[PDB]
Amino acid sequence: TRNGRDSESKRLGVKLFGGQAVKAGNILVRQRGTKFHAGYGVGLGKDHTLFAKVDGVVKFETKGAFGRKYVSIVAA
Amino acid sequence: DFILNAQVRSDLGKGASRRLRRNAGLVPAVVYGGDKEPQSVTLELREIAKLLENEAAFSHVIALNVGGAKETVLIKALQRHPAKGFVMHADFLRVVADHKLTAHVPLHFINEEVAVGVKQAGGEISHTISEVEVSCLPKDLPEFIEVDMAKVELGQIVHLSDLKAPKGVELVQLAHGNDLAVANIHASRV
Amino acid sequence: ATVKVTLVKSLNGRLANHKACVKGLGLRRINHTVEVQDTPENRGMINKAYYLLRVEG
Amino acid sequence: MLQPKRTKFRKQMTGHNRGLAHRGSKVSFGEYALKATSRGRLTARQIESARRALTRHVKRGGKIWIRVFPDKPVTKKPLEVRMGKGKGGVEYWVAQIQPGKVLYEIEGVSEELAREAFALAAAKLPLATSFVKRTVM
RNA sequence: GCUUGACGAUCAUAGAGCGUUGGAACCACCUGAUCCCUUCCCGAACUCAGAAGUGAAACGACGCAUCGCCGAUGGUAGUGUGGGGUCUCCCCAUGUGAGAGUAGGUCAUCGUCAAGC
RNA sequence: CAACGGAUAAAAGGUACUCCGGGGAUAACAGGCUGAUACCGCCCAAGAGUUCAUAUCGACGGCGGUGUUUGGCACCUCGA
RNA sequence: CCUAAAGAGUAACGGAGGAGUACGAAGGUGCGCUCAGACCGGUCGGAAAUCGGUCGCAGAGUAUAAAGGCAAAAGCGCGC
RNA sequence: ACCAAACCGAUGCAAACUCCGAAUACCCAGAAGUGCCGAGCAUGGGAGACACACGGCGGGUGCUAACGUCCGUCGUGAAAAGGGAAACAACCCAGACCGCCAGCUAAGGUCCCAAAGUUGUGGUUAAGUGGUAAACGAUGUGGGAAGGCUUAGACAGCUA
Ligand SMILES: [Mg+2]
Ligand SMILES: [Mg+2]
Ligand SMILES: [Mg+2]
Ligand SMILES: [Mg+2]
Ligand SMILES: [Mg+2]
Ligand SMILES: [Mg+2]
Ligand SMILES: [Mg+2]
Ligand SMILES: [Mg+2]
Ligand SMILES: [Mg+2]
Ligand SMILES: [Mg+2]
Ligand SMILES: [Mg+2]
Ligand SMILES: [Mg+2]
Ligand SMILES: [Mg+2]
Ligand SMILES: [Mg+2]
Ligand SMILES: [Mg+2]
Ligand SMILES: [Mg+2]
Ligand SMILES: [Mg+2]
Ligand SMILES: [Mg+2]
Ligand SMILES: [Mg+2]
Ligand SMILES: [Mg+2]
Ligand SMILES: [Mg+2]
Ligand SMILES: [Mg+2]
Ligand SMILES: [Mg+2]
Ligand SMILES: [Mg+2]
Ligand SMILES: [Mg+2]
Ligand SMILES: [Mg+2]
Ligand SMILES: [Mg+2]
Ligand SMILES: [Mg+2]
Ligand SMILES: [Mg+2]
Ligand SMILES: [Mg+2]
Ligand SMILES: [Mg+2]
Ligand SMILES: [Mg+2]
Ligand SMILES: [Mg+2]
Ligand SMILES: [Mg+2]
Ligand SMILES: [Mg+2]
Ligand SMILES: [Mg+2]
Ligand SMILES: [Mg+2]
Ligand SMILES: [Mg+2]
Ligand SMILES: [Mg+2]
Ligand SMILES: [Mg+2]
Ligand SMILES: [Mg+2]
Ligand SMILES: [Mg+2]
Ligand SMILES: [Mg+2]
Ligand SMILES: [Mg+2]
Ligand SMILES: [Mg+2]
Ligand SMILES: [Mg+2]
Ligand SMILES: [Mg+2]
Ligand SMILES: [Mg+2]
Ligand SMILES: [Mg+2]
Ligand SMILES: [Mg+2]
Ligand SMILES: [Mg+2]
Ligand SMILES: [Mg+2]
Ligand SMILES: [Mg+2]
Ligand SMILES: [Mg+2]
Ligand SMILES: [Mg+2]
Ligand SMILES: [Mg+2]
Ligand SMILES: [Mg+2]
Ligand SMILES: [Mg+2]
Ligand SMILES: [Mg+2]
Ligand SMILES: [Mg+2]
Ligand SMILES: [Mg+2]
Ligand SMILES: [Mg+2]
Repeated sequence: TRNGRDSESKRLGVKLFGGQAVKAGNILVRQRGTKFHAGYGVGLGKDHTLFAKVDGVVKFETKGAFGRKYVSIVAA
Repeated sequence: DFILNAQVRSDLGKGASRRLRRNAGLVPAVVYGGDKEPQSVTLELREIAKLLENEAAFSHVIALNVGGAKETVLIKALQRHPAKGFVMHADFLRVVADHKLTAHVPLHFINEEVAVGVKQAGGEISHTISEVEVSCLPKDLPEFIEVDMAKVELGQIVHLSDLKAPKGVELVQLAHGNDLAVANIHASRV
Repeated sequence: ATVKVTLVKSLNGRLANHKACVKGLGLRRINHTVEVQDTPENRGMINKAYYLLRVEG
Repeated sequence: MLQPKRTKFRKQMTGHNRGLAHRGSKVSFGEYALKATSRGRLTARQIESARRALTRHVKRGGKIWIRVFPDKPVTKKPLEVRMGKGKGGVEYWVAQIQPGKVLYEIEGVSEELAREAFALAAAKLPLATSFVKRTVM
């Protein structure tokens, strides 16, 4: 056998789901690439991490051309 | 001839359909088309399977008697058991006098024995397809389309454009610029 | 308005989700009957544990 | 015998064989067919054995199709070898068969000649089969 | 309300293809390279100064389902809970329920402002 | 410091001359489970048998039985 | 990356591949631009050099494995 | 008269393919009731344990072999007696505070051993099948939907 290798998992995915209350600086998605794009009130890190710049709730909408998925923050 | 009796079906779902086939010997079915809301019906298994033995069971219009109501109908699709081969479901298309219906029609190969490619060249006859998809008004829907192979030599290909359809009958596939082969004469295997 | 509910089968070895449905109605042991108001919240626990109960109505 | 010219990977997991054959349950090319009515798997030596036993009986014209292809490699651990120490090496290739799958087709012969020839083929296969005819729907 | 521009809403039922049509204005092509600005060369593109010509091209409007795209009803597959069998796989009761295909739709629908009636 | 949470700045072997504490937490013998393999039956029948498939055999393939060989596992026994 | 059972995590002497670097510009910014491929025509090349036209929509590219991304291109060029 | 990329149509397959796509399970919020009178959380005192086993479901490995092995998720044993499966940790029913020469039920049962139907109605089996078994083979027997011939003489027999 010459196969017994693997790397440690990274715990990616959605951290806050649609409708949850958020605070500024909260991490929403951990990503490789942009499966989701930063909507209104959302910033993007250098590893494509989506974080909240303002307070409100998560929205998650598929809009625009290119059929992209956006995560935005709206006022409750 | 082509007459069926069916009853209205009001219990729907996976469980209700399985009890029809298991405990009553019935078949679920649907009638749609024309200009009406679709209707769910049920009919005898041994009655539909008897009519299906007729050659022109899919290229013919049928008088469907649901309850006491009689309407004219053509058989559109047919679901069968993959292993045992009996009919599990069937759907019915309503027939209107002035409206084009699109149906499958079987072919008939005549005078294969007198084929030029057979007696002289000693070649076999192979039917690439055995039915064709047509589109026409109900008043001129044929029970079959007849293709002859008298003037066919060895190595010759018969296409959809070669065969001729009755008046008012259109071949669907030929309209889309695709004349797929129907039959050919080729050399013997050994 | 209300509905009779009676526990007829044992609670041993049931799914933890189903144990909390019987406990949420107020049922303690076999052959014990309670009064619960017929509301959609109470009906949902009755349906989830239908096989453990006898609903007289 | 029959096996892919090349494959992306050398080995495969065993998997499971469930369901019915809704795809591949029609007589698509010929006039008569041999159809499987039980589930199992053919080892590409039973396919070749049943083909030679089938074409020999006709010996005069007729076209014959094979609708099954063995594309699943299976391994085997050699004798006197313990458990573990890696997966075994590939020995033969197999095809998964679900009930209702058409195995062979033929045209250009009488119904009785096809019915006799498919009987000889079915005696080399480790599963129940049946004889069917082509229908419009 | 009728026509043309700019910015949006929404991302194919809104796209593609074929055909007819628009110059009073608007726009586009158009004339020249003196002056700002430009080509790893070229006023081709960017830029400036324009008013001889045209709607050819481009753009817009209008028709057509051939393609593309949407797409039922019903059935089938799978599946949570409880129980059975001949237990590699299935069936029953209850809840849920596709993908594909079929009948059939589609040549979009709106908002703000400025110019011509 | 890759033996990659890195014993020390600094380190290889033999024991059939051996010894102690423990283990059926773990091998060798026999038992048990299994039956790939082994052995014994049966199904199909191209073919051999001058002709003739089945007097006698029987290719390519398929289905079982017995625990009966080579194995797999490590459940019992290392205060025998 | 799969196993991994549509949140995270999840073992085997399970199935497959890489790393122990590189770059003072391969970083920042402003401006500007779209590939691969096919066909036709064109001197030595002729299947493939540079060129002109049409189609093409990312089948190219990304310093380096694979996966996830890339039109405000994250791809390509120039000045500071 | 050989081969033939590519293209068109028909037709299958994929853990490391996806134009699609559930049920469940996971987060979040608002509500009625129940909670053994608490369930949650935080901070301290004391631990034990870090050899697990089988059964079901989803998988890898093995031969979809093992009372094999390695994971996920439930139940039981471990640390759970009582009744049933002849006997039988892990299967089914059910969780033992004590006493009673009282009653009703669960799984499983009702000819005798041995408590309770030689109970009632309609059928099937002739094999002690029940109370072990595959490909394959057979005028066993019951039921059902249909066919080829035939009083212009069908099939078996007899008289030339
Ligand atoms: Mg490995
Ligand atoms: Mg891991
Ligand atoms: Mg991982
Ligand atoms: Mg930044
Ligand atoms: Mg169901
Ligand atoms: Mg239980
Ligand atoms: Mg496996
Ligand atoms: Mg499939
Ligand atoms: Mg539906
Ligand atoms: Mg659908
Ligand atoms: Mg679709
Ligand atoms: Mg260490
Ligand atoms: Mg270490
Ligand atoms: Mg250390
Ligand atoms: Mg020493
Ligand atoms: Mg000692
Ligand atoms: Mg000792
Ligand atoms: Mg041991
Ligand atoms: Mg150990
Ligand atoms: Mg001994
Ligand atoms: Mg031993
Ligand atoms: Mg055996
Ligand atoms: Mg011979
Ligand atoms: Mg045995
Ligand atoms: Mg022995
Ligand atoms: Mg062990
Ligand atoms: Mg012993
Ligand atoms: Mg010992
Ligand atoms: Mg002793
Ligand atoms: Mg996951
Ligand atoms: Mg999961
Ligand atoms: Mg673990
Ligand atoms: Mg390595
Ligand atoms: Mg870069
Ligand atoms: Mg990539
Ligand atoms: Mg752009
Ligand atoms: Mg997949
Ligand atoms: Mg209390
Ligand atoms: Mg330890
Ligand atoms: Mg610890
Ligand atoms: Mg441990
Ligand atoms: Mg262990
Ligand atoms: Mg464990
Ligand atoms: Mg265990
Ligand atoms: Mg399992
Ligand atoms: Mg396993
Ligand atoms: Mg096991
Ligand atoms: Mg074990
Ligand atoms: Mg388990
Ligand atoms: Mg557990
Ligand atoms: Mg317990
Ligand atoms: Mg213990
Ligand atoms: Mg007990
Ligand atoms: Mg007991
Ligand atoms: Mg007992
Ligand atoms: Mg027993
Ligand atoms: Mg009872
Ligand atoms: Mg008695
Ligand atoms: Mg009696
Ligand atoms: Mg009786
Ligand atoms: Mg007996
Ligand atoms: Mg017996």
